[PDB]
Amino acid sequence: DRATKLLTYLADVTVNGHPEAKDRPKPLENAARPVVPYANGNGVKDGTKQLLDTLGPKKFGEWMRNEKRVLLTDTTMRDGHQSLLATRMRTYDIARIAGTYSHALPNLLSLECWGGATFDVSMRFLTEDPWERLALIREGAPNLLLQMLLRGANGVGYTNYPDNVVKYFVRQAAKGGIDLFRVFDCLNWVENMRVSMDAIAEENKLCEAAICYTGDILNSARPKYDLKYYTNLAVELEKAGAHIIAVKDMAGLLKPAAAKVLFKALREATGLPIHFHTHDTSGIAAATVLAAVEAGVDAVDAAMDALSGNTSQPCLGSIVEALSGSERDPGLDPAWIRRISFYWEAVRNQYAAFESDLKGPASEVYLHEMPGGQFTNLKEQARSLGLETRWHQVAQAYADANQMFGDIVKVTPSSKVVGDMALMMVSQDLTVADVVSPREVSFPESVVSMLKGDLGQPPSGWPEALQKKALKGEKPYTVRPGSLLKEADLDAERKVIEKKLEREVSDFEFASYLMYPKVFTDFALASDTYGPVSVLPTPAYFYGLADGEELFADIEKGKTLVIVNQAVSATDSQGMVTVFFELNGQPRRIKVPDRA
Amino acid sequence: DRATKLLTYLADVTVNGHPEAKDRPKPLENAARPVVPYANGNGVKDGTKQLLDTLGPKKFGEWMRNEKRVLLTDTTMRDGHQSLLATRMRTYDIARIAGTYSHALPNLLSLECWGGATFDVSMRFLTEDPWERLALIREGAPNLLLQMLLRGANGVGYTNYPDNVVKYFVRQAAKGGIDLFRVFDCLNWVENMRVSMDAIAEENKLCEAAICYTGDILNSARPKYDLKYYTNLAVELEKAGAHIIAVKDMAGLLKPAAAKVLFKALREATGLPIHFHTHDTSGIAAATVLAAVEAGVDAVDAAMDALSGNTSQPCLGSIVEALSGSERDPGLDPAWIRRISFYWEAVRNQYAAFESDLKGPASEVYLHEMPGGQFTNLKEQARSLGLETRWHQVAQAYADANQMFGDIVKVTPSSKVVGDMALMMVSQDLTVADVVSPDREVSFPESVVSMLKGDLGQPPSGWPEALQKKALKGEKPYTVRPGSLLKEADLDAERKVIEKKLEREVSDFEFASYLMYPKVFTDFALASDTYGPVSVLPTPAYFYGLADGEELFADIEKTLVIVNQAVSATDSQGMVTVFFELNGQPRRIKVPDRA
Amino acid sequence: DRATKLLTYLADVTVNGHPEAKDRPKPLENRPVVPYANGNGVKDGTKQLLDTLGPKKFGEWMRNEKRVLLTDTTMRDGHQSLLATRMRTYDIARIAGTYSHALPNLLSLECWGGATFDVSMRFLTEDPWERLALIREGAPNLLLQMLLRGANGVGYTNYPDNVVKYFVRQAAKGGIDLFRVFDCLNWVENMRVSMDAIAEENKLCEAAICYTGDILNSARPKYDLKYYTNLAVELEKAGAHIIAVKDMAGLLKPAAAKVLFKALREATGLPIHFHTHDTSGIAAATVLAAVEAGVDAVDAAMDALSGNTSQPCLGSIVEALSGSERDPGLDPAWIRRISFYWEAVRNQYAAFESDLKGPASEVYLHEMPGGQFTNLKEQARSLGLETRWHQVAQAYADANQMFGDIVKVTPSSKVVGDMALMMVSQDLTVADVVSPDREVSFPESVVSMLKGDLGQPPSGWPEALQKKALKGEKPYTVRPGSLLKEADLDAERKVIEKKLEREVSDFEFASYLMYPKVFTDFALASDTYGPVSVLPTPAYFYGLADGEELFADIEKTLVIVNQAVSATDSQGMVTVFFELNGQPRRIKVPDRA
Ligand SMILES: O=C(O)CCCC[C@@H]1SC[C@@H]2NC(=O)N[C@@H]21
Ligand SMILES: O=C(O)CCCC[C@@H]1SC[C@@H]2NC(=O)N[C@@H]21
Ligand SMILES: O=C(O)CCCC[C@@H]1SC[C@@H]2NC(=O)N[C@@H]21
Ligand SMILES: [Cl-]
Ligand SMILES: [Cl-]
Ligand SMILES: [Mg+2]
Ligand SMILES: [Mg+2]
Ligand SMILES: [Mg+2]
Ligand SMILES: [Zn+2]
Ligand SMILES: [Zn+2]
Ligand SMILES: [Zn+2]
Repeated sequence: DRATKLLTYLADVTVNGHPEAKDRPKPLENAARPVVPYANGNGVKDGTKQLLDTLGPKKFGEWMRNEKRVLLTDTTMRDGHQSLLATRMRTYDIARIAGTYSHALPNLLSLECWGGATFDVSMRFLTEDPWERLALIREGAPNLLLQMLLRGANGVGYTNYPDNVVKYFVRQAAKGGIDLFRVFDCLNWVENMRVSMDAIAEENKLCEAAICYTGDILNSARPKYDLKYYTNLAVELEKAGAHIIAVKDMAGLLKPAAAKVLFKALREATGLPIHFHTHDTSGIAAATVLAAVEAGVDAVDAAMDALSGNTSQPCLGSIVEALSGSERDPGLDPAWIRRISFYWEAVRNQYAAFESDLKGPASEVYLHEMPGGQFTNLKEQARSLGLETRWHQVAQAYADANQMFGDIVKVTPSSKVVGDMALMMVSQDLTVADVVSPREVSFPESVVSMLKGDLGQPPSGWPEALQKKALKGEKPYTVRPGSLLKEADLDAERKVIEKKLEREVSDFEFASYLMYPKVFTDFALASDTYGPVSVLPTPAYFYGLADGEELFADIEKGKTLVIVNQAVSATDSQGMVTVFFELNGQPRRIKVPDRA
Repeated sequence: DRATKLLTYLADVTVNGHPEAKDRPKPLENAARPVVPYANGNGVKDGTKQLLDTLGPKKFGEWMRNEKRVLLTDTTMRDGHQSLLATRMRTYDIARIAGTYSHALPNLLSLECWGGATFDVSMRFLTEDPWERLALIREGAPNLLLQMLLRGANGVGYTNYPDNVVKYFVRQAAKGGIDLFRVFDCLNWVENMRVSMDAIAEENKLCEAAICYTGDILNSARPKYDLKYYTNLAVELEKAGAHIIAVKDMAGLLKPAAAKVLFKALREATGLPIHFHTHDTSGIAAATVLAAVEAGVDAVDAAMDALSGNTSQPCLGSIVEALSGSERDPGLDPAWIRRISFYWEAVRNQYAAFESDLKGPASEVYLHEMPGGQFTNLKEQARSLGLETRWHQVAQAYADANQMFGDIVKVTPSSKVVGDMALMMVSQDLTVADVVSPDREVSFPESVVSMLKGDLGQPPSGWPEALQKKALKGEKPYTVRPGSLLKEADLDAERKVIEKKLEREVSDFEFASYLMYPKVFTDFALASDTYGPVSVLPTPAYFYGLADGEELFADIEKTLVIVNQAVSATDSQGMVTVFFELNGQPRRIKVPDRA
Repeated sequence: DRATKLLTYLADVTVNGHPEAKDRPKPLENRPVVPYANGNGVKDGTKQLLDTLGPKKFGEWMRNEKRVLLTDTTMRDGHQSLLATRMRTYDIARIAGTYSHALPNLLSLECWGGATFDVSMRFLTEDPWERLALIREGAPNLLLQMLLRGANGVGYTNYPDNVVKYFVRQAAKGGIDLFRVFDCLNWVENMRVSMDAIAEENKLCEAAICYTGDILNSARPKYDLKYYTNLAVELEKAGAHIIAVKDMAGLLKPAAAKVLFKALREATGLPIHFHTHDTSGIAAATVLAAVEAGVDAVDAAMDALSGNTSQPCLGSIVEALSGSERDPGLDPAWIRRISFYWEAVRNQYAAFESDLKGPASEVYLHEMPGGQFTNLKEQARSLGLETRWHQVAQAYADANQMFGDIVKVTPSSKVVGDMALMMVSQDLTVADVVSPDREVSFPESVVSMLKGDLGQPPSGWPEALQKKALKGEKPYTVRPGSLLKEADLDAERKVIEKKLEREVSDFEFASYLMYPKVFTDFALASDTYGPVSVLPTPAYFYGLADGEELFADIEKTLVIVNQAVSATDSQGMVTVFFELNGQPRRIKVPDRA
């Protein structure tokens, strides 16, 4: 029956294709499968996981602060593929390499491997459970901190949730294996971060409170986001209970000379350790990261070579190589960094369907300030709307919409709002002047909503005139969104999803439902038809089995299925197709609909 | 295991197609299957079969003579598809209709249903046993005579065989269920017909000795085939022991005025009954048949409407309709004729692959004199050699070669010789003068060298010497009967050869097949072995296999229900697997991908 | 410009195909050649003899003639029967000279009338009067024969007396010498207008009696020997010069022919001309018996267009009579050479072949005329009855009994057709059709015939069926043209001349009077596309393949090469690059796909 269910999936995708893959480019037909590097069998060294369990988060941050070497966070398992492959990387590929990281790079601070768009995308587009993914990683790397990206009042969603839901989720993330929570608000509104921060502290995990970088601190013609804006935020986040301060440079806008000034200042204004996250859209983010190490930053993020560059993080292997032998040498073995990068390279070839056409660095990033994780998304969206050839006008409109909104921090969810506004302005051919003019504009939902106050408040408030015109008579609020949401009745809502599914659910599954009621529901129902598809290797997940193909699938840690596609019938008079399989040497037939 | 093998055949044809059909036109998709007409429930009336068993052949011939009504032979089961569908018609379709003939047309003289090209073609191209065919027809029609065409000293083959082989084969044919042997020699040489004639009489069957018609008795500028030529032959064939005399007009050349003269004179030269066979290539053979009837002929041949016309026999239904109510009305129910024709029409639709492009009558026949059963085949051969656009020149060369040979009777196997010469004349551009020229090297076809040597026998005036001398290249020709020169077959040694090759005993029928066609019978026995009793399959399944998801009913003994459920891709061993359900049970059959 | 028109046609069909040919079988991807004739001037024949004798003495000559006289029907019934009448003027004209030179003893070429008039214009875009003129020019020594449907002209309804008159007059002027005129119910009163108009032009009037049933079957007494003999006396009294037996369905059997033709030649002094079809596969038997019985003239088709629903084989009929007292005196070698031509021509019309495979004694049951049997099976396939075809044949026989047992030839055959189709289609039996309670909606063909628009059969129409078909309306048993008002030639002519903004010819006006809509459509098309009739048949039906070269004669020669063809452009127009006599031409046409 689980076997039967998987055969059903395999038949369905063999006959009909995967909706995400069928119409897109395909991997090279030769294609060597990824090979997990050889393990010497020696046990694993204690790392930052044991230190945090031993010290607790406050003393661990002081240990971080005092540490001479720069500490590294690998983002390959989350931001890397979120930025380069629409977050489509599968558990199967991610979990198989965690043991290798654990034996070979036991000095890493953390693996960023959870949250951001992975929570949603795993279920919606890959029919897999992000909790299982984390558990598998936890088991393979017991010595390293597992790090998530948590969106403050949005959790791992897009809307603000009620406080008790946010707390309920943090608590389950901590139980499920997350050690280090990097938490951010899309407007750097400290007030809107406290519920998250307190929940993290209550779980006794590391609360790395982020400040999003935007603008340019060394440009005096844009004083809004000057040095003291950042240093004051760091002082506030310390007062509000952070263990670590992050600079989250989501669009890769921080320049090297600015990093040098910024990280010296941050280290003097707060006693907390500092952690630097950037994107390489400009082609020079490695310079910014190295300037930051030289200026004393305690940790920095990077991605494995094979998933670095452009809108991802800059190259881990090369950054390490640049530091090798220096005072802040991170003590990471380049040869293992390369072997793991080769694994990721072969992994990534399986995901050709989701590659963008981005060719290289673009200084244009300094104009538009689109975050690395949005840039490609928004370009596809523009192609959807018939705007491929105006893409540069859309980028200009994004920059113009930014100023029109007051000049804001742009990062999920607020980036999305600036994107929609920009696309509107190009389609309907509007200047800033028209959008504000006393000229009807049917503003997008996302924009009305922000101006009402659903994403929070920026420093100097939303612009009066534009807010007036978009809201159309409706009154805005300036209080914290979550302060107005009804407390959910958890007992009750648990009973709802459990009635829907005709079965009890786990606390994790309930946390999923709370974050994504419909998506979790659809995923639960798909899991029920198709069984544990996460266990299939990637080619088979996306493309089924070629004629006569033999596949080995590990359905439980113990049990291997040997599955052969022996034949496929024509479509019968009822629109069904029968796939003839051999399953462990036994004949099986599965009918699936002809979805053509 | 018979079942396994039939599945194997079904798989092989489904995956690879049938050689004879895969690249030829196909039946229309809708295709009503042929339906055996509903039987009213009246018994089978005693007919000519019981009369023959009672009277013996000599007295049965006298009964034929004395009968007022013209007697009819239906040729649909042999000459009709031989002439129109390259003799590709299958036992499955032939045998299913015999019980109806038996119930509905009890007054028929005979069913022509065996011999000619059917013996070879059934094994070679249809994978089926001509003996089994004959047995199934015998069983379904116990009241009618079963008639074969036998080639004199050429048997059911194309070369004159040893005497003892001809005798053995005639013995097996009688025992297999043949009652009425139409026997002919391709040169009308009565001396080369004796052996066969004697062997038929010895089996106590009907010897219908034929005289092939050629030329024109009423054209005094072609006196060699004049009226006394035929009447003298009839007298000789009667003295040689015929029970019935046939006029075998293989190319449909006899014209109506001539029929009126010929049959009257025949019935005056001999007391034996006379049986007239012709072809409709001219578009007027029905006039000739009717003139023959009015002149007193005792029996005539025709074909069911749906397989009549052009190179076949003229239309049985319309001939009966014309005689209806006349003094010699044959007493055949035209409504039943039409019902049986409607069955043959649906049967014929399944053989769309073997239809020719011939559109209708041709007076050209009087020029070339190609036997009806050769025409389409020679034209396909011309096309093969690139001569399609020069077909009319091949026809003219065929007439020219005939005269060059001294003007001869042209029917298997002499017609083939003349065909070979004609094709060579057109390909190499040779007139008759070039062919016999002393300065022009000609490499005569083997069939021509052989006929001039004496292997097919002697025409009345011998062979033209200059032509003969040039073609033989110093080899000496002979004028004795060819059989007189052949080694008697050592039958016991030869039985052992075939039984050792097949690792088993063969029946006497089988051995007769072997004697006539050693390689073809051997290949057939080996195909039977791999594929089982494929003759039990309906014709569409036999030629095209089963379509995807198709359900088929097949009667081996027990009725198999076969469903093509799926066909694998070709594997690394070059094999394809067909997934059948056989009576609700899974069967997977591997056959090679022969592309 | 006349050429420019031609090029646009060629381009159009090259790009788009022909509506009549696009989804039908195609010819072997693999040339009709006109035979080299000796070079002789033509020998005088029947045309010169008619001019010398006039029609009455000409008929006497035929009677007295010992040799059987032969009419070749290849140019009309032959393709009408086997190829939906689709044969083109290019192929018909090109061989006229060869007949003239090689078979100068023939009585006539049946080459006009029947369905050719309608079909030439409606489906082939060519003028039947041009076709006639070209045949007349090519064969000035032979009689040209048309089939005329009496009060139906070349149409489907009885016309006004004066239309008929005008038409006969134009046919005579256009070059017809011999009018075979028939009435579809053998009603002599209805043939008078026709026959008198034929005599007034001083041409040959061969009044046909259509044959049906069976004279030697006494359980079918309605159509006995006396019926035929009496009708022959009546048609002589009416002024016929020749009497024809038109056996349109091929029903006459040889024993019948022996009795019939002896009796006919005793009943009348007039010569007798026998026309039959070969659907049975024995018609040549009947023809040959007609000849032994003294018949004066017989029709046959060239071999390659003979047999089945066409006429019986000419070559073989001739060959059968060769050396006899009545030997027709025709050279078998030239008969074959001409047949080889028609065979190479015929292959060009593969699109229009039926799937009829040979003889059918079923014809004795249903009596569908040859020229119908194909079309009606097509019409029945059309109505999802492919597999009830044998049921349709019973309905036709049943319906004909229901109609009183009548003569079925155009347009009554077409009537019986529609009734048969409805009966199988609406699953109805003769008992149902004419029942009191059961509601039927009879075809407009049937309603009209029971009204009397096609004339009156012997005993008249069965009272019961007529009254229910009628639905209240009253029948008339008066001859239809004694009701139709005379047409205003002067005024009806202004209508076509002002619809066309041209003067038209008397020939055109005649076409218009016979087929108003069909003539007008043809005029437009002619204007659009030019003299398409001068195109060889493969180019007419399929256009020109890439790189192909083509010769055609606009006045009494163009070299046209298809150089290239562009894709379809923004306006849906395609461009075909041509070389006309060495010079470049681009011709645009719409992509109608
Ligand atoms: O990919 C998803 O959204 C979850 C699974 C739902 C659709 C499956 S994927 C294989 C098969 N092919 C289709 O097009 N639909 C089903
Ligand atoms: O061709 C024959 O009639 C008899 C010999 C057997 C050959 C068989 S027919 C089906 C299958 N397809 C092939 O081409 N070969 C085999
Ligand atoms: O008008 C005619 O000649 C009779 C048939 C109509 C077809 C012509 S052929 C060129 C063009 N292609 C079409 O489909 N319509 C016209
Ligand atoms: Cl959701
Ligand atoms: Cl052999
Ligand atoms: Mg430090
Ligand atoms: Mg007798
Ligand atoms: Mg005469
Ligand atoms: Zn990021
Ligand atoms: Zn024969
Ligand atoms: Zn006719």
